[PDB]
Amino acid sequence: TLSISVLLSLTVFLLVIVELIPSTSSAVPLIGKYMLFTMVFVIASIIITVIVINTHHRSPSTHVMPNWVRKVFIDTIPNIM
Amino acid sequence: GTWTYDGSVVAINPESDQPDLSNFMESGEWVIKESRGWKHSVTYSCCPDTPYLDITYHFVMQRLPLYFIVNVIIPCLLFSFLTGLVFYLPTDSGEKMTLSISVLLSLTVFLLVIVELIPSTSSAVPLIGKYMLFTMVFVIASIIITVIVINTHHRSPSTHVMPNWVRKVFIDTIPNI
Amino acid sequence: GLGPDGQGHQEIHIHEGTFIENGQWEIIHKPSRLIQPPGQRQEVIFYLIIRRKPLFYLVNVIAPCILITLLAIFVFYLPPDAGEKMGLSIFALLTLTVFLLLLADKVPETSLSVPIIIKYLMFTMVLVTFSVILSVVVLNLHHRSPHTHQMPLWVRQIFIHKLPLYLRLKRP
Amino acid sequence: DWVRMGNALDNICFWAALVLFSVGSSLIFLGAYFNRVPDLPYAPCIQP
Amino acid sequence: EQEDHDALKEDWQFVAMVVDRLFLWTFIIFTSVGTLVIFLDATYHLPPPDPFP
Amino acid sequence: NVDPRAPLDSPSRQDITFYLIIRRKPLFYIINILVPCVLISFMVNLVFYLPADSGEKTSVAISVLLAQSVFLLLISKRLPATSMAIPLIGKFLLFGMVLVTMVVVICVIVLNIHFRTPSTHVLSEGVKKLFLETLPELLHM
Amino acid sequence: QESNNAAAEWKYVAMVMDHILLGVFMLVCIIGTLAVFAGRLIELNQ
Amino acid sequence: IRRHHGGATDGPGETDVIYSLIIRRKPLFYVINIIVPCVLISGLVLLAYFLPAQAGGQKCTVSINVLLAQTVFLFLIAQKIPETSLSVPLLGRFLIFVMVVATLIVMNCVIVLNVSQRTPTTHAMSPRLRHVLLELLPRL
Amino acid sequence: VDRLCLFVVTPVMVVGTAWIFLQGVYNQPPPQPFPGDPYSYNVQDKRFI
Ligand SMILES: *[C@@H]1O[C@H](CO)[C@@H](O[C@@H]2O[C@H](CO)[C@@H](O[C@@H]3O[C@H](CO[C@H]4O[C@H](CO)[C@@H](O)[C@H](O[C@H]5O[C@H](CO)[C@@H](O)[C@H](O)[C@@H]5O)[C@@H]4O)[C@@H](O)[C@H](O[C@H]4O[C@H](CO)[C@@H](O)[C@H](O)[C@@H]4O[C@@H]4O[C@H](CO)[C@@H](O)[C@H](O)[C@H]4NC(C)=O)[C@@H]3O)[C@H](O)[C@H]2NC(C)=O)[C@H](O)[C@H]1NC(C)=O
Ligand SMILES: *[C@@H]1O[C@H](CO)[C@@H](O[C@@H]2O[C@H](CO)[C@@H](O[C@@H]3O[C@H](CO[C@H]4O[C@H](CO)[C@@H](O)[C@H](O)[C@@H]4O)[C@@H](O)[C@H](O)[C@@H]3O)[C@H](O)[C@H]2NC(C)=O)[C@H](O)[C@H]1NC(C)=O
Repeated sequence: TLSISVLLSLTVFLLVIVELIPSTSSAVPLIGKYMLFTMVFVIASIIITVIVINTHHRSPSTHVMPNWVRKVFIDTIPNIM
Repeated sequence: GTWTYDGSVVAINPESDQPDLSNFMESGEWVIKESRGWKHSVTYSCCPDTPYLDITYHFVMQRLPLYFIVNVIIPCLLFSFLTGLVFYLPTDSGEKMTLSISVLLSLTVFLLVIVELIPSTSSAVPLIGKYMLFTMVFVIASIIITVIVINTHHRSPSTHVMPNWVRKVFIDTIPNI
Repeated sequence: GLGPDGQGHQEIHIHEGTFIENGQWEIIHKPSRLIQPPGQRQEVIFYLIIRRKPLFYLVNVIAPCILITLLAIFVFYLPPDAGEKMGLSIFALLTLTVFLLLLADKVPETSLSVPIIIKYLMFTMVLVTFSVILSVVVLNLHHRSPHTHQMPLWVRQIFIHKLPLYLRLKRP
Repeated sequence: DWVRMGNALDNICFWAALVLFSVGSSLIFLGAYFNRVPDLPYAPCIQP
Repeated sequence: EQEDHDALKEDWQFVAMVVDRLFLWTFIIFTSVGTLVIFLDATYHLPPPDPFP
Repeated sequence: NVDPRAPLDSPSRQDITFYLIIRRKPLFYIINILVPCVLISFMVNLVFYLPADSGEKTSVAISVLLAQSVFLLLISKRLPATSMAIPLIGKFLLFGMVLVTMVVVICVIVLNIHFRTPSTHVLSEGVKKLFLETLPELLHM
Repeated sequence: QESNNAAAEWKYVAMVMDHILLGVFMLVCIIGTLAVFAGRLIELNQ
Repeated sequence: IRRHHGGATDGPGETDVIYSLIIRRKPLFYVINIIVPCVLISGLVLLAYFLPAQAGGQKCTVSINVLLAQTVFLFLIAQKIPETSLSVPLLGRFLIFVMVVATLIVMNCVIVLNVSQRTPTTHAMSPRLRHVLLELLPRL
Repeated sequence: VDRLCLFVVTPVMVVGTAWIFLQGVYNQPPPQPFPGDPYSYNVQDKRFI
């Protein structure tokens, strides 16, 4: 809900920004590049959030976790801090 | 009225007491209920010899409200009806806030629609504007009350034992009132 | 003005290979008439009868509303335990309100009559509102419990025995 | 115990945010009072 | 006692499911009728065959 | 241009016509509309990967439908309402909205299946075999 | 069991509040609609 | 009546008549249609702290959707405010303050949910923070 | 069912999007301004008398 509402707000704001940004297609405006960055950033955040949520809801019904995932995330990473 | 000629030099008289409406194209938005033309002859303190004349025509127009009724009142009525409905939705659904806030969002979008239609006059609050503000405040109050009810439902007896007055009111009297 | 043959070709002349064709309107009838007086003056009236080509509104308004209505129907197929019924129904209503914002730029402001598309939009909004109301009723029924309500005998009879046989439902 | 800690954080943050919002909004709107039209030696444009 | 509570809850949930199906059917009927009427009315509105009927 | 059919004394017989064949520079629209519209539309494929127990699968699809509605509002204001053809971006929007609606319907069916119970439905042995042995084997689950 | 019953008491109180508030708000809707419109509706009728 | 000096060549002077219309806006329209709605909407954000930080709670939902509503108002407001860059309107300052506060409330809701949703299988509770939140704060 | 519908719908979405956008991209003005006229009307092709 959080990520999707952020995306919705960003799109509603793009609806206002596209009319202020000049339509001159010789080069991208700096604000346009910043908007593209923000959009791609939100999209990537949503994709990764979906991956994380799918990971969380796995169970032994999904069959055993591969040992390298345990070695990395359960053993290694929490010891690195 | 004649701009530079005065009543001692050029006199104007109305042809008939009403404007000629025989060629009037029927308006799709206003109905002319009545019209008339009055001649006026003011005199100023410099000069009793030179009255100044004008003819003032006027039209009493009443709006045909059907366009605004259909394009504003009905959606606002739907939002107002859905506003109170939230109290029938059980808290266990976990969607009362979703319902209320999404109704508020839809009402805000329709306000964005409404601002295209209603006049931006500041002389006095329009009746439609009063109704819109009423609907918005009604939605906000419903949201506040929903938050209070949700906070009541999830209250834990470990920290907040129910006081006897709340019990004797709500459990006993209210369903037997 | 007469036609090139001298016949009473009382029509708007259109150069068929030179006329700049309008993209939204199709010219169907184009007659002319001399109007006799009832200070009397005559008038020559030229009539353009033109049909709107609707493809723009079919694509951009009607089909989205059909899709939204189809989604508002499936609201009732979503199980109450999913907890997304209000989200779906109200977001459908919000999308309909956005398409109403779209159409409000297009409709005439004259109040002599209501456009059929406006009637269709209002009917669709009414449908979504009733879908919301009935979903709230269903959710109210779903969360009832002996801690809160006792089911009366008539509800038990009708809904557990009579209606399932009509709906081809069977309790396991 | 974690739930209780969360509730305590909610309770303190409510008052903090309420005070912050009330003060900020009041100070923002307060400018409307001070920036009315100034008094001037000129006569009012429309006589009483 | 918990089993009896669960039985009553299941009874209420079955009532809710039956009501949901009835609403689905009635809403399908109303939607189909209204949309069909509207589209038929819009489709029969042909241009006139005569500029001066 | 000299029109051979027009009378020599007619005003339409001759003209000089200058033509401009002009191609739109697409980069502005590609950056500002097309890439957002495509990316947001493709977001709907994640709904199938989103677990049902999250209770957010319909939210994503319906919000993407709302975003596509917003884009349709934006784009439709930029073009004349001609009936000669549907603009390419309009075709893409229509196709995307159709697919998003289909995915919403599919998600509703999936959620209806997920919350089924032996108090309300009977899971046949053939259905069990099909959806727990054959299909997951074919799909490399 | 004791804790669940004590929580269900609060749930029942919240439900009773919900019923009262539903009745009040559904009345207030039409009350406000009539209060705003009826005066001018009578004026235009008469 | 203004009289202006000529150029440095001591050219002929010039005369202007200047009338100064000092006019004052009637604020009623914007108070009803913008200011009061935005104020109440921003007040709604503070209600999030009373939503339980528990399953079925909608704290982030409320806060983010109120922020979206404020963005819709920003669209609405931006149609009225002139495009000059000499200063920031009072309404604009209030809007930006409201949006910043709303983002802070979103952050606080996220923090409170992150605190409440913890479990002994994932987090070891710090005894200092435990004592502060459960004992020192009630004693304060 | 989720994975089945993913594998069905996702390639349909991708193929339809590609089919639309490639049909758009390869739209080009004809190399001669009038179809059926071989002359370019370009400044380089001065058609001397
Ligand atoms: C941008 O827009 C502009 C306009 O806004 C476009 O310009 C048009 O370009 C097209 C394509 O070339 C032009 O169409 C051709 O025009 C010529 C000129 O015809 C005129 O002059 C002739 C003598 O000068 C005269 O005979 C012609 O009369 C003919 O046409 C009229 C009009 O309908 C009829 O009423 C008459 O009965 C008669 O047919 C006219 O005054 C034509 O010669 C040419 O005709 C050929 O092509 C047609 C189909 O394209 C066929 O139906 C014809 O039979 C004929 O066939 C062609 O004959 C050639 C000679 O042997 C042969 O080489 C060729 O292969 C063969 N083609 C075929 C398909 O069989 C045709 O009508 C149009 O007039 C232009 N309009 C203008 C200039 O205003 C421009 O193209 C656009 N640019 C783009 C899109 O990039
Ligand atoms: C498009 O709009 C046009 C006007 O905006 C329509 O034209 C109208 O068409 C109708 C149908 O024919 C006419 O009605 C007829 O009128 C004649 C003439 O009336 C005059 O003469 C009689 C005496 O003979 C007199 O009583 C009248 O007052 C008039 O002076 C009548 O003889 C017929 O019985 C009938 O009433 C309208 O008159 C005509 N109006 C105009 C301004 O031309 C046209 O039909 C419309 N087209 C479509 C397709 O709807």
